[PDB]
Amino acid sequence: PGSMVELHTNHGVIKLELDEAKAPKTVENFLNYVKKGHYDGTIFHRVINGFMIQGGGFEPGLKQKPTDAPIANEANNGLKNDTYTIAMARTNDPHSATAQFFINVNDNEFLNHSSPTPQGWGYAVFGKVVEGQDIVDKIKAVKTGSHQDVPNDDVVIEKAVVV
Repeated sequence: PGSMVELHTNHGVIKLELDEAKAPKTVENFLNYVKKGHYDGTIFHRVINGFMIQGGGFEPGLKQKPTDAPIANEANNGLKNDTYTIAMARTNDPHSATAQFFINVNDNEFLNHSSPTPQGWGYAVFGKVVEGQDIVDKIKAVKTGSHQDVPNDDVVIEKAVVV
């Protein structure tokens, strides 16, 4: 019964179920970007098979879309970075997440919160893919640069919508 978002990519729809009970600020922030139209015309700019696919920040040509103020890290919510979960990207600053997200395509234990420290904070999970797992599986396997991890052919989020 979480909020639902569809990412309409150029490879098909990825449908997300979000967990606002466990990640309230993170889900609010994500839905704000969806409703603002932020993700529309962004790409998955970092694709690493066996690891994760990251997007929602850059337009084709790697032009970064402006974002709003960063949010606090909710990675202490107990949700793990397991296959098909969605989490927030960030810099080494734990409280730096804005728009960019990633979908885990493995059980990425090393991304999980252990403590509220610079090394331990981890990456905040706020939902999971409930339909279009096959689309995620296709995206993770595209050819990428060695340019490093950037898909040779753009993987575009054409529209993100709340459903």
